[PDB]
Amino acid sequence: MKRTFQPSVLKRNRSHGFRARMATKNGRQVLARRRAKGRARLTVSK
Amino acid sequence: AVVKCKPTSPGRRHVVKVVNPELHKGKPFAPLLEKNSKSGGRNNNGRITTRHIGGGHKQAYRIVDFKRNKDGIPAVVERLEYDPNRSANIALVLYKDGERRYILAPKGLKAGDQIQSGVDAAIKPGNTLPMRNIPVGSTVHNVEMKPGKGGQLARSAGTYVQIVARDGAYVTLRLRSGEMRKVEADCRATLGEVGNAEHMLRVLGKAGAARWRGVRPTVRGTAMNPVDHPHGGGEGRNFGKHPVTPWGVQTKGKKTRSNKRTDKFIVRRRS
Amino acid sequence: MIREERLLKVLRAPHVSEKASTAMEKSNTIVLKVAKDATKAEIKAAVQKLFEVEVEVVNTLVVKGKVKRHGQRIGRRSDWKKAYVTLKEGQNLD
RNA sequence: GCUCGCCGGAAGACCAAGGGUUCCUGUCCAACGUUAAUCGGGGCAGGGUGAGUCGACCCCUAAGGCGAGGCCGAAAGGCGUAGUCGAUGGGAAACAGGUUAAUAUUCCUGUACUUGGUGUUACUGCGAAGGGGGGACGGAGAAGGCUAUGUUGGCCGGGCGACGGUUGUCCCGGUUUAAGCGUGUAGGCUGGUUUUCCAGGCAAAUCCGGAAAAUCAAGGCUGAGGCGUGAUGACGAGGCACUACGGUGCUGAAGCAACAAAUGCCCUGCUUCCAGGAAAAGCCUCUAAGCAUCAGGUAACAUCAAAUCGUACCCCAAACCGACACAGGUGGUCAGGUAGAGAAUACCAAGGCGCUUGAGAGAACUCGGGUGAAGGAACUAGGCAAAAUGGUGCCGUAACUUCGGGAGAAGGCACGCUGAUAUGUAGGUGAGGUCCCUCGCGGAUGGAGCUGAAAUCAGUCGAAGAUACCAGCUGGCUGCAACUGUUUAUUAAAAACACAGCACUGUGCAAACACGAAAGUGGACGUAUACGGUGUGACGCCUGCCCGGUGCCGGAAGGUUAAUU
RNA sequence: AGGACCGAACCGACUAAUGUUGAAAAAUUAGCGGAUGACUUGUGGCUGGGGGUGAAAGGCCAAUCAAACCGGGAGAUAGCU
Repeated sequence: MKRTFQPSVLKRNRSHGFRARMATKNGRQVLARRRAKGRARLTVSK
Repeated sequence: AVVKCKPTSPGRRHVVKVVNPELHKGKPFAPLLEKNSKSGGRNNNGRITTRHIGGGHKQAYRIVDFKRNKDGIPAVVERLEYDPNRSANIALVLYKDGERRYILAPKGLKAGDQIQSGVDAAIKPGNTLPMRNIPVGSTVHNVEMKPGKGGQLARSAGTYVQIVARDGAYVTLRLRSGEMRKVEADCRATLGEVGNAEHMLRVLGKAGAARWRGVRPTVRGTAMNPVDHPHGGGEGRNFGKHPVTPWGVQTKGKKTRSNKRTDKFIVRRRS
Repeated sequence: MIREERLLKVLRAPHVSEKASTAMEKSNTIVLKVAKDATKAEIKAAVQKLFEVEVEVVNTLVVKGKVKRHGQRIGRRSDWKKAYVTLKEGQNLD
């Protein structure tokens, strides 16, 4: 049964990756909240 | 001409081809090609705007001279071609200085015929000239609305426009709708009728031919749930309401033309 | 022409293995742990300066460091760059 | 280690994705492994991924994204020009053998190739952000030439039989060799060559395009495969010497022909059809500015460079997605023998496994099966399930019909093996020989040899010859829907939806309508034989009456009537 | 030639049984439909929640849908338990 997570790292980095976050205003406000929470992994990106 | 085909399958059974023998069997003129790609009915926001479009066969774009300009150079028709873009046929045509161009194919016309654009030119089908120089009562087609702009009226495949009256700077057109329209009389038109006149004499035969022409299927409104249409829902087949568009405005009869800019040009409406 | 500081920077180490010793005795190559930014011309010019030897050509590869667990706590070794350097013939190296 | 069994269009081998050391070696059995565990994808330690030619990177662009200015928007921001990104597509080049415990088209050996500089010498119009050509393109069908590959014979090596026979028409094994280079073949496409002119290709152009005029039909392009070379090499059955029993070292014969044959190649071909089938760059060519006897251009040679990154391992799964060592999902590539139409299926090869609890016993009952007297749907809501039919050729085949069908209608007959026709036939393939030859990868003849159905007749075995696997149950009446399709992922596949066809209605183009505070976009690079909405749903015969009500359309004489004054 | 026929891959899911603390949060087995097209599939993109998309079932939109999920108003309110 074809389950939902069907990974590819190009699509992952295009969708949730760092420059994808950094392009838009709310995507920076992701990165603001994750720094201020203090996340070890910031984005998804290796 | 038409053919019916023999019903040797279901869904072959009701088909009519329009075939034409003399259309050019082979590849079109590769300067005057270009790419056109498909919308899927979706604008730059990517929402569907005009529904029931998608798919269908890959199409190139023939660049067709409507604007039609090379005045007092004679050309000669090389060949007639299918156009997937449009309902009429096109003519690859060859001027004396060795430009080739695509025109619409007018009705009489074939290979070796001679065409000439602009003001001198002899009033045969194919020729183009301003319609202060067209004599009154002609059938013409591919019709400029503004001067210099290019042919916008009567292009598709069996149509034409009537020139009823000329009063000074304007002529009056009986359009294919049965409108009457004042158009400024230094607009160009091409003589005669546009070509592929049995184009309505096709019928399609099956759903697949509509799909190859790229027409996604139409769900009628009373099938739906009433969230989806105004017509929607109801136990069994119910429809106790006035028939509307899916955004809920009346479709049987109610006129929609709002354009007060152009209303001096409309002499009489269609009926 | 490559700077003497960089040439003295490039070589970290000879590498010791069975494959090292067999390639040395047979096909006349050393293997070096080198700097991970070091390029092939840098390695060639460095070893030609710095052991005064003649070299044919150099192949590189990157080793990726293993992932270990020092007790519970997870932990990764460094990647490093590994250079197969064949000499010209009848060059000896210590 | 010896047997047994299973997969074999896979349960084998290789890639992409995804994973990230799971790979190899030593060592350990606390935990993990559905049990034990000396074993492991477990722990711990060490090792292992080598590229000018593979791929990424790079050059080029699609969908699309971002977007200087710009347009628009309370702000945020939206759209978008120049551009610049974006592969899943285009663009240069390496193969064979050998090697490690683990890598190899990367290392070693042999044999090549590509692109750039530089430097010579020979020659002389170079030059683009521009022009032109090319790249460059659909579906379906059909053969023809081939090849991979297989079979048989020949040759070479070995063997002479655990039990009757087996020196022979006997058994077993091997019989391999690439890229490149040279030749240019089956084939396909195209008339070439010269001269002159020209409203075209944004300017120019010798280039293209178009007009003339002369001359020759033979010239160009493309092209599988074969052949020669690569290769006196490597490989090679086996032998012969050692042995860390794991393997190591040395030597090494034959290495041909015929037939069959692809879904692979020629073929981005040819033929046909309509639904009319990317772009840009590399590349070829043209000239513009400019230069100027320089630069550059191409020619051989010499030399240098080709960086960086990935390269282990799994990859139809114990390593990816499913919480699991999960009966699930997962794109591409290779495709042996026999029988078979076949990639079905059966047994097998190469190769890989026996699915991580076993041992007994042989109760009920459950599950998956096999068989069954006599009856044959009496069961049941209902022939649910089971049972049954099933291949090829030939005969024959109803109502009805839109003349296509219905129809494989129904139903029946032959089927194995052996001999003869015919020591193997029809057919296919086709060597020598001979002749011609503008001379070869040529053309005729000629059939050696090889392969090889189908039928008839006769005989013979069994209960049974389409013997296993595989492989339609059929007919009659009728409701509904014309039909192929689509649908409630996970209780509904239908009469529901869609559909071709029909009708109404809107819409003259800056259209209607739709998404959008707007710009803008779709419609559509379309133009009333077009597009949108609504209802109906092939086709045949049709589609009656009512405008009182509610809508809609048209009219503007009167009444009523907002802001305003 | 064919939205032709029969039938593998492939796509689908009509019937029955098992399974229902399953091998599996929809599968296996035996049959079944399509299988050159309105087919199917890989890679990437686009459409965003009163919105999309829908051959229309109120289906689907990360095992969630008559208005997704996450955070916030928010200790909503709760004559009810």
